[PDB]
Amino acid sequence: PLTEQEIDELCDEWVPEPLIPPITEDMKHEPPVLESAAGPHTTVNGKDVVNFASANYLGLIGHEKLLESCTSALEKYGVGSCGPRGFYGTIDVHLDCETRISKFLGTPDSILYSYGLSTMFSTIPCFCKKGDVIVADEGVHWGIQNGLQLSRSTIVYFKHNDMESLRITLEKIMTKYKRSKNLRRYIVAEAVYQNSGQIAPLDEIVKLKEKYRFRVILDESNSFGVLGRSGRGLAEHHSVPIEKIDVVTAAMGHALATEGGFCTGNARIIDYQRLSSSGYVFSASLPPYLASAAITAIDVIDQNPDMLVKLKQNVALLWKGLSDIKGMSLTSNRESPIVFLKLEKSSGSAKDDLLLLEKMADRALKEDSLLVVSSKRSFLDKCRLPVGIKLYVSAGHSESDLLKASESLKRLASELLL
Amino acid sequence: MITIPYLTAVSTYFSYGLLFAFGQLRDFFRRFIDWWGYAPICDFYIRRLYHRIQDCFERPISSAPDAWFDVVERYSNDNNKTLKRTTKTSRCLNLGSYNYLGFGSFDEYCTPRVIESLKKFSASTCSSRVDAGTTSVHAELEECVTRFVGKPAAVVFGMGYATNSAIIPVLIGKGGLIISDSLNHSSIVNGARGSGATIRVFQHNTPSHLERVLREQIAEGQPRTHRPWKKIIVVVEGIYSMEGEICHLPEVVAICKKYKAYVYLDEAHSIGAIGKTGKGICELLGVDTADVDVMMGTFTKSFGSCGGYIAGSKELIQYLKHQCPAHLYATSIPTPSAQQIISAIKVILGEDGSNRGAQKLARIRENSNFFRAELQKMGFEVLGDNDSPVMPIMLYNPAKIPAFSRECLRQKVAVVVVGFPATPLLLARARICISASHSREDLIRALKVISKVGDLSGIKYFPAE
Amino acid sequence: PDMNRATEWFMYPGVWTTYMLILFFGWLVVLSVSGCSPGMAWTVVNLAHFVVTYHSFHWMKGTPFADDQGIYNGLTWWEQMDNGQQLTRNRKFLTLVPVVLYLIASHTTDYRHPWLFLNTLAVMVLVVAKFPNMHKVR
Amino acid sequence: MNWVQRKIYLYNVTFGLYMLDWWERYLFNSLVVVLMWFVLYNGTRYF
Amino acid sequence: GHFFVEGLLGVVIIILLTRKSYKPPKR
Ligand SMILES: *Cc1c(COP(=O)(O)O)cnc(C)c1O
Repeated sequence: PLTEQEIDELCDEWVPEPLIPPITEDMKHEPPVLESAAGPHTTVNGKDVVNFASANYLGLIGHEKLLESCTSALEKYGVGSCGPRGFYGTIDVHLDCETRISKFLGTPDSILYSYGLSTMFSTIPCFCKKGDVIVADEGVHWGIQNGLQLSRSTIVYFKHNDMESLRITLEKIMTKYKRSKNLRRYIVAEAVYQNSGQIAPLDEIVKLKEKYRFRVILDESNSFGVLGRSGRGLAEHHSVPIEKIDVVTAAMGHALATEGGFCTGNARIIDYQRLSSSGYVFSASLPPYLASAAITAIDVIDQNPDMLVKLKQNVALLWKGLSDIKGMSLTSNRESPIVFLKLEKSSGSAKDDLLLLEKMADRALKEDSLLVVSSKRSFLDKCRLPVGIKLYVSAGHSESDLLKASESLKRLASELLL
Repeated sequence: MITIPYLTAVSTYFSYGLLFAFGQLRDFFRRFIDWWGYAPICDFYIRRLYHRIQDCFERPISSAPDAWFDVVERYSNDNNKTLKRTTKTSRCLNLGSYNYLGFGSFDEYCTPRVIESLKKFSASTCSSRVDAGTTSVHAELEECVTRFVGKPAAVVFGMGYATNSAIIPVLIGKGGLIISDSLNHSSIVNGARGSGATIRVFQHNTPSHLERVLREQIAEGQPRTHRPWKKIIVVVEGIYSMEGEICHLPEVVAICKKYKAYVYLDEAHSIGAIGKTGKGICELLGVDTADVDVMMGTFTKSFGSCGGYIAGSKELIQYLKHQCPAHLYATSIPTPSAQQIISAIKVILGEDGSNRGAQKLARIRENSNFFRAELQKMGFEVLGDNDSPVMPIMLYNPAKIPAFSRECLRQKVAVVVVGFPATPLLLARARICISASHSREDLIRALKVISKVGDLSGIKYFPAE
Repeated sequence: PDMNRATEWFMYPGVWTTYMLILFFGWLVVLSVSGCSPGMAWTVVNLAHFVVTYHSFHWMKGTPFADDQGIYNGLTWWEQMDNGQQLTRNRKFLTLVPVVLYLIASHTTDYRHPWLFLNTLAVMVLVVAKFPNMHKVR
Repeated sequence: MNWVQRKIYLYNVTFGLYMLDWWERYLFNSLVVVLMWFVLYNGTRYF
Repeated sequence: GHFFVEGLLGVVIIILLTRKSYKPPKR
C-alpha cells in the first residue's frame, strides 16, 4: 500500500482548475433598467418604449382590481408566509385559490407551487422512477428537461411536432419492452413552446395514447387563459374531454400576472403529490398577496371574454403586417401569441448568428425604442431548434404601436442582414 | 452527538416493530379481500404513519404570522381520513414559523413603502431578468445586498431551493467532486445530482474527519480511472438546523486551504439571527469574508420575504449572469418583496432614523438565551449551541409525537414535530424557534405549559434540577 | 452515514438486544397462550421466524422512500446492508442467529422427526441466502 | 388525574399503543394479561 | 447422533467469525 509520507506529495503537486473560465468580452451587455409598470407602453432611461417582451398576453398588468386586492391582502397579511406548507405555511387564501382553480378548469382537486420552474421539475421527478419510459418532445425548455434528467428514467426523444415519428417511437417502444409488462409510459409534451411557438396537436396525441396505453404530462402555461374559446386551455381548442389528459401544469407568471404555478389532476395523483413532492414539502409557500391577485385575475378572465377575442385579432394583424419580410421568416403557428422570427440562410457558427441577433435587438432598442427578446441558451440547455427573435404580442397593444413595430423590424433587419 | 438512554432505545425499536407488524396484518387482509388500462402509481410507510398522524400537519391559519396567531379547527367526518377545516378558530402562541427579527406582520417603516412600490410597479412584472424584469428596485436591492453581506457582488433570485438547484450544475460538472456535509438541505443534494459530479460525505463538522477524507480522496485519483479530478468543492452550512449545532469555521477554512479545496457557504438560518451587528457567522466567529468563494442565503427566515441570493467574486457573478439557467429562464422576483428586503436591511443597518432596529438583535439574544437555559434547567434535552435561536427538544418515540403536539395545542401553544422519514429512526425532535417578537410573559407561559406536558409525557430525560 | 434511511438504522445501541428480546417474548407468549412443550414452542418460533425474515430480506426488492428515485430498484434488503461490504459484524450476527435457533429448537425436541426435518430445511435455506459469493445472483 | 390514570397513560404512550385503533389496542392489551396469568399459575405450581 | 452436527456447526461459527471484511471488486 501507500505510506503516510507518500500521500503528502501526491496531495502537493496536484493543482485544480479555476472555479470559472476567464471572463471574455461578450458577457457584458446590460439589460434595459426600466422604471414603470412593465405594461404595453413602459418607460426606460426616461424615454418611452413600446414593450414587446413582457409575457402578459391578457394585459392584466396595472389593472385596478389586482391593485386593490393586493393592497388589502398586504395590509392584513404581511409580505411573507415564513414557513413551508407542511408545518404552518397554509393560510386560508391558499386553499381558496386551489378551490378556485379547480372550479375553473373542472377537476376534483388542485395544488399550488411557490415558483414557476418549480412545478415542472418537481412534478416530473415525482411521477417516474428508475425503470419507467418517457417519450419527450425535443423542444421542451430547460425547466422540463431538468426534471427529465433528475428522474433517472429512460428518455426517448422524437421530432418536433411530428406525429409520424411519435407513432414510430411508440411502436418501437412496444417492441423493445414486450416481455416485462409493468412499466408506466409517459409522454411529456407542451401546449405552446417557448423555443418555437407552435401549438401541439392534441387530437392525434390522444389517439395514439389510447392505442398504446401511455400517459400524458402536459405543460400548458402559454395556453391557459389565452388559447381556448373561453380560456380553458388547449382542450377547448382541440375539443377533447378534459380527463383524457392525466396531468395538467401551468405557471401563473404569464397570463395571471402573479407568480408560482399549479398542477391540476384527479384526487389520487394530487394527494400523492402533495405528500411526497420535493419543491412543495421543503420550500416556503406563496406570499398571500400573490394568491389574492391570482384569484382576482382568474375571475376577471372568467367574466370578460372580449379581451380573448381581441387578442386573437391583434395577433392576426401583426402577422398581416410582417408577412412581407425579406431577410428572415415567420415559423410560428398562425394563432399562438408568440410571433417567432427565424433567420434564413444561417451564416455559419451559431455564435456569430446569435451575436448578430443580439446586435439587432440592441440596435432596435437604441434607434426605435422597441424592446424585443432574442433567444439565449446556456451551456446546459440542449435544444437544437434554430435561434431567432420572439415577440410576445398582447391584448393591450394598439394598432399604431403594432404597426410601427413591423416597420422598424423590417427596416433594420433587412438592411443589417443583407 | 446524542445521548440515547438504553430503555428508550429498546422501547423505540419495539414500538416501531409493532407498527410494522399491525401494518402488515392490515395490508395483507386488504389485499386478500380485494382479490376475492394504465399502470397504477401507488404505500405502506406513508399510509400507516401518516394516517395515524395527520391532524398535526398542514394546520391552516387565518391571519398573518405573529407572536399570537389564530389556528383553524379541523373536524374529520367519516373516520380520520379527510380533515376538513371547518369554521371557528382559536388564538395561539407562535412557536412554529420562524421570523426571528419579527418582520412579518406590519410595522411602520416597511409596509407603507412596500405598498407604495406595489402601486407604482404593480405586483409582478412579466419577464425574466435579462429582458424586462430589471426595474430600478432590483438594482437597489442588489447594491444593498452587496453592501450588507460584504463581498463585492451579488445577484438575487426568486427561490432558495431553485437557487441551489440551478447554481450547483454551473460551477461543477463531469470530472469533479463534492464533499458535502452529512446532513444538508435537500436542495443542495439535488443540486449535486443535477450535474455529473461524484458526491462524497464527511461527518457533521468534525474537521478531523474531513481532513482524512480529503487527503484520501485526493490520492485515490479519480473513481476507477485514476485521472486527477479538476475541482473539489466543500459545501457547509452556517447553523445546522434540526440539530441546533453551529459550524466550525476557522477549522474548516484552514483545512480547506490546506489541500486547495473550494468553499461554499450556506447561511440560510443564520443571516439575520447571529451577529453582533446581524451579519451572519462570518462576523460571529471572526472569519475573514474572503476565504469563502460562494455564499448563498435566503430572505425568508429573517426578513419576511421570499427570495435568495449569491455573493462572490465579481467574476463569478458575471459568469452566473451569463450562464445560470434560473437567471435567463425564470421570471424575476416580485417588486414588493424586493422593496421589503431593501426596507428591512435599511432598518437593520439603522438607516431609517430612530433606533428601532438596533434592539431587535438585543431582544432575540435575551429571549433565546433565557429560554434555552430554562429548558436545560427543567430537565429536558434541548440540543444546540448557546446563541442560535433554534432549540429542538428531543422525544425518541413515535407515540410521543401526537401526545406532545396535541397537548401543547390544547393549552394554546403551537409547536412543530418531525417524524421518522425526515429523521433517522430513533431521533424524533420537536423544534421550538424563538422570535424577537415574543414577550417575557409569553415565554413564561410557554415554559409552564411545556413543563406540564413534559411531566405528563415523561420526556425530561436528563436529571431534573 | 451509510446515506440510506432504510438500512442505516441497524447501528444504534441496542438493536442486537431488542432482537433477542423479541424472540424470547415470542416463545413466552406462544407457549402460554396454548399449552405446549418448550420444544414445540421453539420450533413454532423457528418456523415463524423463518417465514418472517426470509420474506423480508430475501424477497423485498427495493426501498419504500421516494427520496432516491429508484437507485436501488432491484436489490433485496440483505444486498443493501453495510453498502455491500460483505461479511461485517452485523452480517455475522444476522447469520449467527439462525444457527443458535436451529440448535436449540432441535435439541429441545431431541431429534424426533417431523419437527426435525422441518427445521433442517429451515436453517438451510436461510444460511444459503447469505454467503459472500452469492451476491446478485439468481 | 390520579396515580393509576397517569401511569396508564404514560405506559400507553411509551409502548406506541397510542396510535392504534381501538381494536388493535384491545388485542394487544389482553395479551399481556394472558401472559401474566400463565406465569403466576405456572410459578405457583413450580414453587 | 447429536454430537456430529453440534461439532460441525461449532467449527462453522469459528470459520464465519475468524474471517475478515472485504469490498466487492470493480470492473
Ligand atoms: C429553510 C431553508 C430553505 C428554505 O428556502 P425557501 O426557498 O426560502 O423556502 C432553503 N435552504 C436551506 C438550507 C434552508 O435551511
